[PDB]
Amino acid sequence: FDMGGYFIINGSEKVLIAQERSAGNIVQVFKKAAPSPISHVAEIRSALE
Amino acid sequence: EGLVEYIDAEEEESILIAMQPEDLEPAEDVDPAKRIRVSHHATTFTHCEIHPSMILGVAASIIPFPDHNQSPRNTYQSAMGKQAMGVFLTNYNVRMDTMANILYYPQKPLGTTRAMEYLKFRELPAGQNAIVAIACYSGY
Amino acid sequence: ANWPLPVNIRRIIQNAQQTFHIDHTKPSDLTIKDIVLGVKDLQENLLVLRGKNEIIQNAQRDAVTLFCCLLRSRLATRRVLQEYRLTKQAFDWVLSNIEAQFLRSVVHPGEMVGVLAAQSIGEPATQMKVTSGVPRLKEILNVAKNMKTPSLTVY
Amino acid sequence: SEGPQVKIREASKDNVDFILSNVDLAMANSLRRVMIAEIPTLAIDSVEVETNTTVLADEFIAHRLGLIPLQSMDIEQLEYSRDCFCEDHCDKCSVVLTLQAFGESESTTNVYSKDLVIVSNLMGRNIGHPIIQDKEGNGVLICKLRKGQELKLTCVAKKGIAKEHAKWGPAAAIEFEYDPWNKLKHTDYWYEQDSAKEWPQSKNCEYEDPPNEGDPFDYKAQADTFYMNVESVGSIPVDQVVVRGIDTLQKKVASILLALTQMDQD
Amino acid sequence: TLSHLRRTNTPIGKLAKPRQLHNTHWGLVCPAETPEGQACGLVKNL
Amino acid sequence: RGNLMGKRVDFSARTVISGDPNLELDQVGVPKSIAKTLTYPEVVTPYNIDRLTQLVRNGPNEHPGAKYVIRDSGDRIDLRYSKRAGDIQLQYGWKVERHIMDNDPVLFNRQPSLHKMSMMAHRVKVIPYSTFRLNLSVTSPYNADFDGDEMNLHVPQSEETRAELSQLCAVPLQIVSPQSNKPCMGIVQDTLCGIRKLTLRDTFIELDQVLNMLYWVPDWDGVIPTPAIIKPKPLWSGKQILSVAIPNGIHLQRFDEGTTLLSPKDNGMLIIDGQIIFGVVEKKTVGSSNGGLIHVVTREKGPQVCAKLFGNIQKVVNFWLLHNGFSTGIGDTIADGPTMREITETIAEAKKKVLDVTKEAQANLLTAKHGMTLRESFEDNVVRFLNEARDKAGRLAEVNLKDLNNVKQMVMAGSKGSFINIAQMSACVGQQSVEGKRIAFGFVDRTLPHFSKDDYSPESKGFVENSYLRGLTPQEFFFHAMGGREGLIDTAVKTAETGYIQRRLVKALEDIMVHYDNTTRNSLGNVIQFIYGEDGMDAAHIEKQSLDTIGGSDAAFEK
Amino acid sequence: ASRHGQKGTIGITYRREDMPFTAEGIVPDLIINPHAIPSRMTVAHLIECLLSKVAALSGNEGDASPFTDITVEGISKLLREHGYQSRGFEVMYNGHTGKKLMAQIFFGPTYYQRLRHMVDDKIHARARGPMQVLTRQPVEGRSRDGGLRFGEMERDCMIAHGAASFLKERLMEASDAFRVHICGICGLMTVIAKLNHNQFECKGCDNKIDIYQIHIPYAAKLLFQELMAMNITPRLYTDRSRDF
Amino acid sequence: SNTLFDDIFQVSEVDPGRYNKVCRIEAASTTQDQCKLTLDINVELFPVAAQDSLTVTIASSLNLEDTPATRSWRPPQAGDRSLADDYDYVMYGTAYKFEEVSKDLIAVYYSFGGLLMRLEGNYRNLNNLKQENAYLLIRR
Amino acid sequence: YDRKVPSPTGEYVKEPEWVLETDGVNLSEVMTVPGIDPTRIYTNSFIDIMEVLGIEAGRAALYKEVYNVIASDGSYVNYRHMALLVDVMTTQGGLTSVTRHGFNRSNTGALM
Amino acid sequence: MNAPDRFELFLLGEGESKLKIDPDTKAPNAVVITFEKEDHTLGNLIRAELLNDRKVLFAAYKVEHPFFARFKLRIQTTEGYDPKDALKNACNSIINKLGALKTNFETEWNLQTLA
Amino acid sequence: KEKAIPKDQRATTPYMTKYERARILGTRALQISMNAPVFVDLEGETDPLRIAMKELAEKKIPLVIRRYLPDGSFEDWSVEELIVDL
Amino acid sequence: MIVPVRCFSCGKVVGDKWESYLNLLQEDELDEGTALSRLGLKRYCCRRMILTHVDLIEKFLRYNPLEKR
Ligand SMILES: [Mg+2]
Ligand SMILES: [Zn+2]
Ligand SMILES: [Zn+2]
Ligand SMILES: [Zn+2]
Repeated sequence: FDMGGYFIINGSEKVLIAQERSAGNIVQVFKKAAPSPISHVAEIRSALE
Repeated sequence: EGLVEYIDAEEEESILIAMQPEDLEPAEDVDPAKRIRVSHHATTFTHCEIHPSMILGVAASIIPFPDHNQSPRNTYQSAMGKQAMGVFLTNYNVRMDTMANILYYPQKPLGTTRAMEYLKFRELPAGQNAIVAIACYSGY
Repeated sequence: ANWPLPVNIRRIIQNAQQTFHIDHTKPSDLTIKDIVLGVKDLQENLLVLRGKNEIIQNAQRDAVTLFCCLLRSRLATRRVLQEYRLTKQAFDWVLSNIEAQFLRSVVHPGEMVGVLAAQSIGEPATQMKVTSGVPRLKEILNVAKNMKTPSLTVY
Repeated sequence: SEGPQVKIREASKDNVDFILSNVDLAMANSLRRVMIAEIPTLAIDSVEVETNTTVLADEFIAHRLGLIPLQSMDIEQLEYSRDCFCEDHCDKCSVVLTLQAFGESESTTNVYSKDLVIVSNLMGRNIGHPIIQDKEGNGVLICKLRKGQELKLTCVAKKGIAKEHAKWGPAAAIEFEYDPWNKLKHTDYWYEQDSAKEWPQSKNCEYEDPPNEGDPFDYKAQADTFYMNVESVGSIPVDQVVVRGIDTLQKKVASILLALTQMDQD
Repeated sequence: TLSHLRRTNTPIGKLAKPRQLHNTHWGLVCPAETPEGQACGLVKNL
Repeated sequence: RGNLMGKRVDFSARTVISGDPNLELDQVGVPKSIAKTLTYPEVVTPYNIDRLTQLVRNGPNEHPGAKYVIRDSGDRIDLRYSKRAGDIQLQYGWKVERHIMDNDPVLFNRQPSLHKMSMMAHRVKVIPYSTFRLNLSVTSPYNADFDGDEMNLHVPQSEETRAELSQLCAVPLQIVSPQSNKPCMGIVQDTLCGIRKLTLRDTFIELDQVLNMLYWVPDWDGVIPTPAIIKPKPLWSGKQILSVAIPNGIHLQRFDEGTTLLSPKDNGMLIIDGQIIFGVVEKKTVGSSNGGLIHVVTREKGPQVCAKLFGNIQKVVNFWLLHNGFSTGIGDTIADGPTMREITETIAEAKKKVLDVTKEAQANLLTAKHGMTLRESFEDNVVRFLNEARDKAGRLAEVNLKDLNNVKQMVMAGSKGSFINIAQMSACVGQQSVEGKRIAFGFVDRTLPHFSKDDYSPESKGFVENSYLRGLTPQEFFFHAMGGREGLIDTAVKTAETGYIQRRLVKALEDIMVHYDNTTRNSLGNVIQFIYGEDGMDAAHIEKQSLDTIGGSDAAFEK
Repeated sequence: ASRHGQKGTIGITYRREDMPFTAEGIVPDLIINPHAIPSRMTVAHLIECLLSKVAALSGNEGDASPFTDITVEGISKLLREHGYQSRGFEVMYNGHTGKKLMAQIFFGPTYYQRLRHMVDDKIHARARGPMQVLTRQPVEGRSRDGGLRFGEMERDCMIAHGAASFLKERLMEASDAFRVHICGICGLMTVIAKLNHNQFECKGCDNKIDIYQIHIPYAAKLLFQELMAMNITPRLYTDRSRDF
Repeated sequence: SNTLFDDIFQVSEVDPGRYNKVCRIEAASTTQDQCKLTLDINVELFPVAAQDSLTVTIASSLNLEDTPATRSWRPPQAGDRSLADDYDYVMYGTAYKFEEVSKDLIAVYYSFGGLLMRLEGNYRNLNNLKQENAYLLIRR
Repeated sequence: YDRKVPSPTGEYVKEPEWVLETDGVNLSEVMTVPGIDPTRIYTNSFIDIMEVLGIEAGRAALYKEVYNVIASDGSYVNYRHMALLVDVMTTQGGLTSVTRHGFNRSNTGALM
Repeated sequence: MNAPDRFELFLLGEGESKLKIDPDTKAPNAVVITFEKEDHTLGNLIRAELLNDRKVLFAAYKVEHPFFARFKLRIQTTEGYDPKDALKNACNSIINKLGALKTNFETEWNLQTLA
Repeated sequence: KEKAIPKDQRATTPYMTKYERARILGTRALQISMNAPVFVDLEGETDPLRIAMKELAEKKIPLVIRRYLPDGSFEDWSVEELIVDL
Repeated sequence: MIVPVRCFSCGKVVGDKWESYLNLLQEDELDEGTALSRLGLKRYCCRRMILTHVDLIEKFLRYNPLEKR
């Protein structure tokens, strides 16, 4: 019944928890608050896999 | 064979999905006990859910009739299920864990869920079927 | 008209009527002079400050101005003779209780009211168009120059 | 003799059905309470383990062994270990059983309660024998073994009452009902449209006439004619459970009288 | 054990509300299984 | 903060709490093991020389017993390893550290302990088993339940604090809290539910049960009250027996909606000389409400008498409910067919009305409300219409519920539940809102990948047309889950925010105290208020009263 | 706890002859308060009990999947076909006296699970024990015979109660307590006291006759010494300089 | 002791309300046109219907010979004689209000363990009713 | 809004009145506009009240805001508790916050 | 562990008596009897039989705490009748009724054939 | 001694406060527990606290409460002369 | 792990009916309801004891003994 999917490090069963991150190589436009000289910004976190 | 299709959130934006094929797909007295279902009267469906119950996870799939419960209660149970004594594995005798709890007489629930068939809950149940009475007997 | 006040005069009257078994039919032996003087002298015994100078005496009078209004309204000549039908023995009993009850309700020196006030205001906060609830309490306890939803009420 | 009257409807080795009439509710309730919690019975109390290679823990086996029902027909001839003058246990207050099972066969071998062997001097009594109440002749499935697994242990059985531990309870569920027609108005029936239609009729309703359908409420009536069905786990005959249940209740009341007399003397 | 092996984490300067159950989560993460503490909403289950 | 303002202390214990209906208000059940470990140093005196000597003989392995003996020179003898020299002869001025016994005053606390009533002094009661035990009536000041909560216990080690704890922190003295000049303790849960049923006009008790119920009140004079009905069968009313627990000389009058002297609905309250004349006893009377029985009794007879009232009412009511019983099941959440048909049409009519406003809005003929946009005005109209539909449907379901409905009974007595609970459980869950607004379009122009783009119908934007009994559809289930997640997030964040606010307030006002000149001053002596509360009274002694002169017309004033 | 968010701790244990019983003699293995149902609105708890009752009677496995055609009325019809009340109510008898309960009890099987939290692993008490090496206060942890924190919030409540002596007792006698010698010229704890020889000296002040002893928490002594290392000199004086 | 009030009333109507054992009945005196009675009766033990004539009597004590928590109530013994023997329904309660309805009309309120009664009539017919305990005796 | 004002007979009778609710606060300028009742104008931000009417006016406004928040949820707290907190916040001639930049900047001993 | 031994429910301990009769000062000719190591089985039965006595005035019993197996019985009788004698009579009535019940059951059982 | 207000000009309340009663009872209870001469007849009492309560009721506690003022001045009030009404 | 000896609710001996229950299901092709009634388990407290039991001892027996004689 054991499903596996984990590692045994120094005799301890360790499971890698999936990490959530924002997708790269996507254009996103955001609005900024009043106390700033900038109204809109389009930011892309260019990434090559 | 082109009978099922993998779809992600990005592709979810440009498709129409029917919750069930029983009523939404066919072109279009009622039992008063049955819940009110919306047909949505759409004739351009592109996909169909395998089953709505699959939205839940491993912990929430053990809850019986989770749609008849208030949402906060369902969340709380998911946390407590992981804290219930049972049979985590059948080889606990040969394993040497820091702490382990094993129930003498685990029992499968009388009222179970189909999703529980694939979680091996019947083979490794965590709990017992107890005759419970809801009464104000002694105030304890 | 309903406001919190120290002594429950209504309960005292009820106790007097039942304790002495007021006939409710035979006329009482109270006199108009006794009732007026009785209530007037009772107001003097309601002591919160016991200084013997003008400043403290002025504060003492102000501290019981609202209570005396309740006292005079309840213990009126017609009300005592007509509504309550109190007897002379009952009337004296009622006055003594008000004096005793009032003196017991005075704040005990050494009370940590500041902690009491803070806890009394804090505990309700845990149970919580315009900002309200905890966010507004944060905006009030912290003196924020710019608040979320300023508003002006004009009559 | 003109007191509590009895009438037996169904009599069986495991179940006895009777009607208790001309008796008070307090007396009837005490009878079932005594029949459940105060009838002495023989059961395994202490287990000595010398070899346990099984997949089950020693405490797991010991708990199951205590629950095994043992014959207690001559239990009264046995003495409480607390009231006996012996170091640990003797033949006057205990019955010793031995269990020896080995996995000599390739297929799984089952250890039943019939494998328990008494190694004590019964002195002609009729107690200690495990109860066999099935067709195949086996008893309760105590444990299972595979090749190379051995189970050697010695059991000591002492008398006790279910109050100390439920394993000494000689009676299973006991049915207890009265006034099936609710003529005494001891229950307010929950209902949605019609209480009579929404509540099934008790089987005992056939033994009592229905309400006259319009007669005034009888405020002078008191509960009587109780219907009881006593079930036995097999340790003692079901009839003896009722007979011994009455005797135990009789003894308890007699003890109060004896204690009351004692204080008068002193 | 099964729930732990299918858990996901979201590291919380950001201008958004990641703790809430978004509509896009439908059929992708369990809407009920989440910690009741500071990790509420941040830790999701497939 | 971690070592000076607050520090770990000795002579303390922790364990789970449980409810004991058979324990006094000021009593706390203490496990035997905890009692043996905890000790109190008692100075040897001629009055206790015999008692203390016996404890030393018992030793530290038998409660009651002792663990140490301290001589006048400061030398401490451990009774373990000390029996080798036979018995020890005590002398005046010595100290014997002995196990805490019954009636000993101890401090009983639950964290976070946000207010003073969260730390109150109880009387020790050594009991079997591994858990603490306390009265049900004292749970509310502690904000504690028996789902697994653990609470702390502290044992004073000196006569100065022993007397201080019992004279200032005793539970009976905290009945009337000064926070809101009203009682903080009252009858609740099972006892509150039973008292409402017991005091009904239809509740009559026969002789056999009355005698047992009378004997259950410890302070019963031994006089059997005359039954309300003498013939043709002696019967006692529930009000009559409950009146035995109420001390004599207590007067209480309250008028509810439509209440009169001949209370037709048996509402209101009227107690004369401790005897209940009419009115069903419920939360408004025996609850922690202003002007109730508890508030009147404590102010009239004293805190000790009020404490006895809690036990007497609990004991008599608990015994009665034990032999009567109360339950609840699925059948209590089911409304008859005619009611469901009315509920269904109520929602259908509301949906049609929502459609009507939608069509005109799409036609552009709808004019936005002043100070609002077209869409916000349209949303307000839809939300109000749907909220009223749930309320109207809930009223229809509630009205249909019979007096024998268990859920309705609890709501009427105020023990648990409310109108909204019945409506959602039986009639309609209602609209689900996130951030105070309808379900937003997480996807592009829609809420879920099951509707069409630009859909504003009640079903699309998260209106749960079903009830919990009938179940929720998959779309409704997700939307309902979304609303719940908002509450869970709010609960977690609000707890942290409120805790910091509470700490800040206390630290700002921790040094303010009322001095012997009635002035309120801080540590520096600076005057905050020249008289506390501007009147100089204590909040615990304030009651709401009506000024008869301010109100009324001029003609009434003269008359 | 059950599978619906309902968790609780055992209040008391009763034997079979004390628990309430039905006409068939069945006694409950567990009893829960009705008051938990209304506010929490866990209808599934009642539906499961009704479904489980039918499943046990019929020897089947109930279908408790969320979105299906199963309804309470459908389950009720099956239950009534088995000779039981449709909504699951049963007539029970008081175990103490044997009399019928005026009310009928929702009676049926339900699935329950034992949680990891047991009182035997949480109960602990301390009268005296080991102290931390640094602060000389009760150690932390039940497994190490540690104490229980008397935090700042607890201090505030005692301040509100006015128990000044009790607050000192908790913070001094029930926790770290230390006696130090201070110089009357300088309020520093720099006095070398030869208690055996009854000699005191504050080198740097050239005095041996102006020494005082003060009872302060060991944490307070640690704080001032730490401030001393930071070049801040806290001077503890036993008499007022400025007028009150 | 002695009868404080005695009269014959005709039950105008009976209102069960929300109670299954207690009914409130409105009745008027047969001999006096200014006397009416409002009473709560445990119909489970003494059923009352419309158009019924009831003899209502109020007495200070049940013992026959005059003798003007008092005493511990005791179960009736064999051979006990009291006013209750001549009637069918007997109640014991306490008066708690006297109201002036008109110039000569006086209303007296009674409570028999929660069951309320109101007896209104001329000042010269209810003068004997005092603010104390009384027995209400009713005979069909 | 509905306000109870004494009737010519002498009783209290509720009559409707027209009130203007505004977004944004300009207390000094708005107060001078003709046609309004300057003796009844109220401002949500007690900061503007303090700098326009006075500390005592700010104290009354500060108490009103605190009372509304506590009473918004329906909970009731005795008057003296609210007054003491408000008085502390205005005992130095200005609105001192309950943060580290307010009461913690006073002269009350370093240890405190 | 703080679980009391199960035999403490019925076994009389050291320095403990089955009965403890004390006079009730609140009412005349009334006594309180404390039964040790007993429960509702005898309290209900004894109390019910006492209520059948015409000379008995008040009969009530209570178990103050389920933890301890002891209940208190309060008996008040008419003047000249000893409450202890009332307890004697009630216990004798129970024994006689139980004895008849045992004889009746045995005779009826002997007539049955299936068992 | 300018900080000792004369008995003729005392302005504090003549009633004992709850804190004063609590400390007086505790203060005398400790003395009783340390073998102090009890000035009240005992009809049978072993708890020092109960003995102190008996002494307070009959006004046999030889202590005076020094009530301090915010400026440092104090007033001495004997327990016997203080009214115990709370 | 193995069939309980007694019924929890009432104490009826059900540990001697596991093999009979399995035989009825397999050889006789009987449904669970009929098999339980055939075995004499009428109260649903007894029925759930045998109906809901999970036999984990068989799974454990697959592992070889730790110590062989
Ligand atoms: Mg909790
Ligand atoms: Zn022996
Ligand atoms: Zn120096
Ligand atoms: Zn069973």
